[PDB]
Amino acid sequence: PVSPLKHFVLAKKAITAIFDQLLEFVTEGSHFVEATYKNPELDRIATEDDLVEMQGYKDKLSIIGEVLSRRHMKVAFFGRTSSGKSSVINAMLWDKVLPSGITNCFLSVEGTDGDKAYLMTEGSDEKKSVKTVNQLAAGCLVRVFWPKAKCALLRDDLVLVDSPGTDVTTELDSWIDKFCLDADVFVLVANSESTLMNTEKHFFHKVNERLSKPNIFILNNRWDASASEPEYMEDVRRQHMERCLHFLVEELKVVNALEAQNRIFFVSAKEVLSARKQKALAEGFHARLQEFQNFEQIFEECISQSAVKTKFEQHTIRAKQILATVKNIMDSVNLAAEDPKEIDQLEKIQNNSKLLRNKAVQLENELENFTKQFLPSS
Ligand SMILES: Nc1nc2c(ncn2[C@@H]2O[C@H](COP(=O)(O)OP(=O)(O)O)[C@@H](O)[C@H]2O)c(=O)[nH]1
Repeated sequence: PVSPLKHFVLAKKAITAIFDQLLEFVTEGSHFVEATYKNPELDRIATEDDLVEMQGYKDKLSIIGEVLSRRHMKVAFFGRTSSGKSSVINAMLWDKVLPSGITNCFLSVEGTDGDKAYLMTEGSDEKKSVKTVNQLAAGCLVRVFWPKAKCALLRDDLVLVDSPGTDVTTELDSWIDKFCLDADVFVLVANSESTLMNTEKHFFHKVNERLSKPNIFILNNRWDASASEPEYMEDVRRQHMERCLHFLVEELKVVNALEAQNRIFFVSAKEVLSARKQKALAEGFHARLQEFQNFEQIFEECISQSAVKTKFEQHTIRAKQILATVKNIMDSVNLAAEDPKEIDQLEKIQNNSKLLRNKAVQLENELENFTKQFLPSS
């Protein structure tokens, strides 16, 4: 019943809440070391470098919470010109959000809390209309926005990118790569009335090196075309599987023979879009639909968990470090303060420093709790 994308959205709210308290806490502590340092009748209870540190952490942490809020999961599709890239995309969003046929630039599909479908382009924030400007409009990206109220995936922080045929483009496999580098999952949409090409395999060889251990799915689309032929279907499947397994397991070495059974699917996007646009059959239609729904399930488990790790961990780590250093600073103020009536200013200094350090520990415990739920194995 429960979309595994929920995992990413929950992680996102935790780390955003934690960083909200971190900025609050470090602002509080920054005023304290400032007060202590600037107090004329104190010798060197808090130093100027104590203060430059805190202010630095202060300036950092605001913009950190400013980024994770915009953090989303990204899936990018590749394949030859009529393999069914946009159809797979439209099948996952239960609607014809993108049109088949052609263009030659990337198309992302985002969510809007807003209610009308629309389209933006590069360096212009004017909201052009969804599908009339579709035909018309060193890479090139146009961004489609569809109402989050019409698709769970877009509600749940997923962005889906369409790429131009890998057939028809070289200038290399490079601006493609710096459109992709954000991406948590790469889907190869292959035409199953055909055979896995080397122009498609080479692009993924590029991604394989430039990025460490990418998640890749192979969708053998158009599996209609091979329908009704139950034993012919079994033997064609075997050959596609043998070529796909080889690529993932022995060529890209990106996965082992077993988990690769969870990366290769035989699917008919057209059929799925139909039965889904339908909520107002050839042989094996339901079987096909179930395999597509298995892929979606497995894909969501994979992208949710992966994107939590590669988009939130290093901020978690960095926050632990910030908290560590600020404990050191509280520790040293408390210590310098232990070495008339000045005495009761220092003891009050000492009490507030301990207050602060125990706040640091409290926040440290939450970070550690976050890492337990969301970052195995802590
Ligand atoms: N028969 C059949 N046609 C399909 C299937 N998937 C896509 N198509 C058709 O193939 C053509 C090109 O598909 P499209 O989704 O635009 O592929 P793309 O251009 O690579 O994004 C369109 O006419 C689609 O309706 C399928 O599973 N079966």
